[PDB]
Amino acid sequence: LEVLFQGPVNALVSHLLVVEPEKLYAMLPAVATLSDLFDREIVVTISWAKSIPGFSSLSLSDQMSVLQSVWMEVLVLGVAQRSLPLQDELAFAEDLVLDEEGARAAGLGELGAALLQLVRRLQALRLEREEYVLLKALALANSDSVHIEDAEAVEQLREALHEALLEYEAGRRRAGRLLLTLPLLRQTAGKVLAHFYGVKLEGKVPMHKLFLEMLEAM
Amino acid sequence: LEVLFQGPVNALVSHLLVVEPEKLYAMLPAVATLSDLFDREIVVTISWAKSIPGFSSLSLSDQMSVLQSVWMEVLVLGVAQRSLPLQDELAFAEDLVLDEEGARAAGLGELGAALLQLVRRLQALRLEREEYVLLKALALANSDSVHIEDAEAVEQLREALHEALLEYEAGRRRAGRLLLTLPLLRQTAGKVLAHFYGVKLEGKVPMHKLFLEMLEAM
Amino acid sequence: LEVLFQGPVNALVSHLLVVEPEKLYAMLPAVATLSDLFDREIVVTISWAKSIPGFSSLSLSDQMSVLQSVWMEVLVLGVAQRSLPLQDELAFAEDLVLDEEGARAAGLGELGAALLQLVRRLQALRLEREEYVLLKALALANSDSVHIEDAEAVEQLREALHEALLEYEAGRRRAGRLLLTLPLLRQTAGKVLAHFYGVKLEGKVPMHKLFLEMLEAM
Amino acid sequence: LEVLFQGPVNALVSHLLVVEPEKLYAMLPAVATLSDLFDREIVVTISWAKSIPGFSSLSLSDQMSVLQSVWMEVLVLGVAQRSLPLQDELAFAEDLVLDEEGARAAGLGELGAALLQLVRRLQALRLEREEYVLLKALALANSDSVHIEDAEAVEQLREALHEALLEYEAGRRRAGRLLLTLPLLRQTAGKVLAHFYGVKLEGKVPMHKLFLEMLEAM
Amino acid sequence: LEVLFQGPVNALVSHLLVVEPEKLYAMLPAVATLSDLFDREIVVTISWAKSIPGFSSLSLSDQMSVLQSVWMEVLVLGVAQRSLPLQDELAFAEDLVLDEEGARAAGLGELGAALLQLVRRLQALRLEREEYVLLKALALANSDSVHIEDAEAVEQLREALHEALLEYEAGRRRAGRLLLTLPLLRQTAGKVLAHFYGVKLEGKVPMHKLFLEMLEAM
Amino acid sequence: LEVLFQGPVNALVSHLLVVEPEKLYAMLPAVATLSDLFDREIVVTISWAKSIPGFSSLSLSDQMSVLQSVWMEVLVLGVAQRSLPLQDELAFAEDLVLDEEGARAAGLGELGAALLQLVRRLQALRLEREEYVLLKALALANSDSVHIEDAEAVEQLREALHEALLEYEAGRRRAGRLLLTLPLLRQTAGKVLAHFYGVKLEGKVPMHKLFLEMLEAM
Ligand SMILES: Cc1ccc(-n2cc(CNCC3CCCCC3)c3ccccc32)cc1
Ligand SMILES: Cc1ccc(-n2cc(CNCC3CCCCC3)c3ccccc32)cc1
Ligand SMILES: Cc1ccc(-n2cc(CNCC3CCCCC3)c3ccccc32)cc1
Ligand SMILES: Cc1ccc(-n2cc(CNCC3CCCCC3)c3ccccc32)cc1
Ligand SMILES: Cc1ccc(-n2cc(CNCC3CCCCC3)c3ccccc32)cc1
Ligand SMILES: Cc1ccc(-n2cc(CNCC3CCCCC3)c3ccccc32)cc1
Repeated sequence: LEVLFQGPVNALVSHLLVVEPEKLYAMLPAVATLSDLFDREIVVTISWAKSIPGFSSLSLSDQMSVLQSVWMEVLVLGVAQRSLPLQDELAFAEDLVLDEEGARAAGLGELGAALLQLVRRLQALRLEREEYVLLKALALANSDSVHIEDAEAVEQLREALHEALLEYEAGRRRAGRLLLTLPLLRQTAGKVLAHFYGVKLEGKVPMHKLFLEMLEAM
Repeated sequence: LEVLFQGPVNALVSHLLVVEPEKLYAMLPAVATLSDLFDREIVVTISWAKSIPGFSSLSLSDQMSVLQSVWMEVLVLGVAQRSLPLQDELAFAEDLVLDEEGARAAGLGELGAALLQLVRRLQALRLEREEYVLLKALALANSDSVHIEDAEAVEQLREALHEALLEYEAGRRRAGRLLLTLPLLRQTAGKVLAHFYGVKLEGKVPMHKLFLEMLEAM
Repeated sequence: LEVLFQGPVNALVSHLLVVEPEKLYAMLPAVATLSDLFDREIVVTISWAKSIPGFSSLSLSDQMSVLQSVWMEVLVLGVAQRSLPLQDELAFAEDLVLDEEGARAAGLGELGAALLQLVRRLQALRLEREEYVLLKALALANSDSVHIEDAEAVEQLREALHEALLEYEAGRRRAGRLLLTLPLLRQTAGKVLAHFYGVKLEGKVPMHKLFLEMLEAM
Repeated sequence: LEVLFQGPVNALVSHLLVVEPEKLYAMLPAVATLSDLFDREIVVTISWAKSIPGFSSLSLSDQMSVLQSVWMEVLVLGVAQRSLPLQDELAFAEDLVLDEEGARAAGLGELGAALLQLVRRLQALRLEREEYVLLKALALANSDSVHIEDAEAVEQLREALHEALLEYEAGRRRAGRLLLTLPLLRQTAGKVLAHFYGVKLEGKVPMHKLFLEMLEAM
Repeated sequence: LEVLFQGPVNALVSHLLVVEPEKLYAMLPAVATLSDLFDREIVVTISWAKSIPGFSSLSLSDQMSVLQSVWMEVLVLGVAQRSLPLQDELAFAEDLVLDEEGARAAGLGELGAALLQLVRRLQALRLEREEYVLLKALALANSDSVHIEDAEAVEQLREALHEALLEYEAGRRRAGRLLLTLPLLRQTAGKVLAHFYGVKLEGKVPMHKLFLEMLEAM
Repeated sequence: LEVLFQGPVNALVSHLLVVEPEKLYAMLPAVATLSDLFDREIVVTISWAKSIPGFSSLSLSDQMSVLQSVWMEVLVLGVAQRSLPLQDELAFAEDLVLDEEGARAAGLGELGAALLQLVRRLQALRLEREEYVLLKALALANSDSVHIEDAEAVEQLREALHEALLEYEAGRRRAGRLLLTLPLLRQTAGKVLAHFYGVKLEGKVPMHKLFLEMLEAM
């Protein structure tokens, strides 16, 4: 899929819109149902990552290390986009919209406040559907994992996705305004991750679940 | 000092180079003397922020909230800059250069690894002194404190410093490459901050030390 | 208001009864409503402290340090007094009376047990309205903050409030019986504070909220 | 030994001075030898409590509950007393005097600061050996354990020791000034206790060590 | 009761079935009611332990140390047996059967998953009522407490209970298949114990409650 | 290698003795060099497991899940075996023998106590080299990972290794005495594992290191 880096950006952007995960439903929900949602959020994030141009050109160890470090940034950014046309509320699924009271009552502690701060930041910018999928693929390529063996290759992927974002905005402040929301994206994803490490849902460390599903898809 | 935003970028950049904190010595060093260093690092980070064009024109409450959230990012970025012409070592002071073994022996736990990861990232870019002081003022203005009242006024400061960094690079990928290191900068400063919260050196919470010093300078 | 230290104690005691915070209502309550209550508990504790004779004669840094260390002892003691005419229940607001089951179900963990132990201690003494306001002003002046610069001045304030309590009980075991409940008051307030640090309600460290409101009133 | 409560205070005070634990040496010291010291500190605190007039006349369950809650207050107060004629240093043993740098190097974290704050407080009072041993027996009797069955019987012990301290000072502000240092004593002992719980020296919870030794002496 | 070690195993096994704790009811339940259940689970485990042949032949200090280390393994194994004839559910009391959703909603965090893993292990073996009571008495005698003074005596008790289990299965893989579930039993009991340490129900450390009740029965 | 399960136990035992990891040297040692040792311990534990008859015939996901849960049990048991002919000391490497004081100074906290308790337990049995390698392969097969798909296939491996240990002891209490040390082995390895999770050496979670190395060898 690296031919998409060689061609014009429009076909890359459209590929990214087509590889967007299928909208997920939760079916107030019981924890069993939220656990099922989480499980499918993991599978979906992995199959998506495999369809990012360049990602599969990294070795399996670096593909895993990259995903461990940023898989929750991909999810959080998904939740944040779907929540832009909303006010003080978060779209955790197609049939699950929760304010800060419903977030904490659904068992997410104080993550609502952290996620809404990220939403407001993206809302202050009129984040387009096309930018969102360029920003999301770039957040994945911007991994800073200490476990990465081939750094050059990861750097190359990120430069290409950076270029792609510049080539989109071309045909200069706009590109940077989106990148400047990335520090908060990482910080908010670390908070979500730390929450679910603490919960340890059904006896399972999130890291341990991600590795096994990455192993199935790799 | 906002007359520096309406002029040519050269006068702003040299002003930022002029308001850099005075080089700090530690005088292997005893904790007492490292405590003293930390105490002086706090003081100089505050007087420096006071000299950032725009900052002083926020309300005192927003100035404190901004600094609490990013004061350690400003510190960490200082340390990483002075470490660019080094290999696997960190310049914590003019007379304190420690490798990862020395970092952990001096009582910084595993932060050495976290700080080197950030150093490498800045080294893979040939980061220049002028880019550094613009990135540093932009890190301060990119605060995401939940305690911020006037978000429009913070955004405005952030935009002007973003513009100023764009105007520096003008006279397209360069500015964005520097911005893409900001998420790791936030993450690394959060680790450092959490370290010192847990240490609670001399019975004192770093937050409680910062506020009192901010008080005196405001 | 230090003229109240020079005159007879009766006018000091009546001043303390008049500067007592206005009774607060919660309106089983949603967390948003409990968060609102907490926010107003902070504002109210600050304006009260400013009306304690002597407190404003300390420098702003010592006023803040003193309040950080004891603001929750002031609140806890408020809750405890209002709960003396009750049995195994706590008056958290005018319209919020909770037993140990309602305390834990309102999200206070096991703080109910800690607060009821303090209540029983004060109940075993028939704590008068007048003693309560002398004991409360004395708990504030008895701060042991490591951040206090002018210790002598804090010591002076506490000696005066101690005298005032002795001058009240005069016109010797009675005064000490009240002071001997102070260790448990501090311990119970530390527990409450540690709870709310853990909760980190809406992304906010209690310390960080107190400093900003102290900044508004100072 | 309750015949000492019906007589003149002089016979009680000299009895308290006589039942002081024998001065302890540590023999910079290795952890093994500091572990040995701690082990002996526990033993002597128990035999001392056994010799407090009143204590032995509680049920065994209330004696254990009382000691668990305040055994470290008794220890800490010993250390602070022996440190009164010192400056910025603590007498942990007859042959172990450590400043704050030595305290942290010997593995006590930041407790040195907490203990010095308490020392200063006792030093600002010209605390006398006779006042010290009365305050110490009164700290023990001021327990607030949730596990206490006979609260009336604990209260009675506490009242008698309060009275005895009043009768000592008689033959008005002096007794109250000593009582006002008790909240910091509790707070400091809780910090020390939490330190050693987290260390869990040789696999052993301090609570579990105290109970077994209390068992042997009961 | 060591005559039961000298006679034939059938009388030992029948003694163990007769000293089994009386079935407990909870009466979805309020926490007060679950707290009452817990309190009675402690009393019952202690009186049971005193009726294990050999246990009382250990000194009081070793009886306590042994019980502290394994009392929750005894409870957990009780819960697990009663749950063998169930599917994905746990019998916490006679009138309390909860699945993983009801376990977490009753306030047990993720202990349901840990307890069901232990149940499945015991179910894969058709654990008999007679084996269960031999396995339970052997888990108690298999204590690995660092506080045990007379190790030989504890070792002797465990060897006898091991023999007894071999003499039962005689009149070789069967005995070991049961012993191989013991590592998971300890691990699951440590998890339960750590949960209740964190909860600190009504201000009480489980260890501190067990010691006082052991003191009543000893 | 399952042809070793259908033959006489002698060929299996000598195969287990042959696939023992090559003796490891550390070269008081610097953390860097202890980090290097740990890195090599992980590698050899993986290649060893690959050589356990049965293991390689699980799916890759079950192989990883099994190893994650018991890799540290395998390590710990190695260290305890090499420590049998020592007193109050542990052989962490061929050139690293540390007592409890040295263990804590080398940065292992209080794990020395936990490991010696396990050593004593194995020493009270005259544990032989042949029993050790069978117990070690059986510890691996006794995994209780919640992530295990094919529980029947793990059970089968476990049964065969149990049988093999029974067949070794044949050619009745001996096998069971070795199995009764497994609960302490799990508990001790969990403590060690939790230590290194908290240390997070060089920014790396042990789980994340194991998975990547497992990846390479699979
Ligand atoms: C115990 C417990 C189990 C499951 C969940 N839980 C799990 C999910 C799935 N989504 C995980 C993240 C949520 C934050 C944004 C990035 C993805 C969810 C969604 C909504 C409410 C709850 C909830 C929360 C708590
Ligand atoms: C107990 C203790 C006291 C003091 C310190 N300690 C404190 C400092 C001061 N600088 C703080 C940060 C260091 C990381 C990069 C951003 C600034 C320092 C510098 C070098 C070694 C140690 C050390 C560490 C531990
Ligand atoms: C998540 C969460 C949000 C808010 C609260 N919460 C906050 C308050 C306000 N009072 C704070 C302290 C409570 C203990 C006594 C000293 C003052 C309150 C009052 C009653 C119930 C709950 C509750 C608790 C938990
Ligand atoms: C691992 C470790 C083992 C032992 C100790 N350690 C143990 C003691 C014994 N005294 C305990 C308290 C010390 C604080 C005041 C109340 C009594 C001690 C004394 C001096 C230095 C160290 C140290 C600290 C750390
Ligand atoms: C706050 C809180 C109070 C009380 C309880 N709580 C306490 C018990 C009593 N049993 C304790 C263990 C439970 C796990 C298996 C071994 C025994 C119980 C039983 C069922 C649900 C809850 C619950 C849980 C949480
Ligand atoms: C910071 C730090 C780095 C490395 C180590 N550290 C790491 C190792 C390697 N072995 C890990 C376990 C040790 C306990 C028994 C099972 C294997 C080791 C060996 C001896 C001393 C220290 C030490 C400890 C602490």
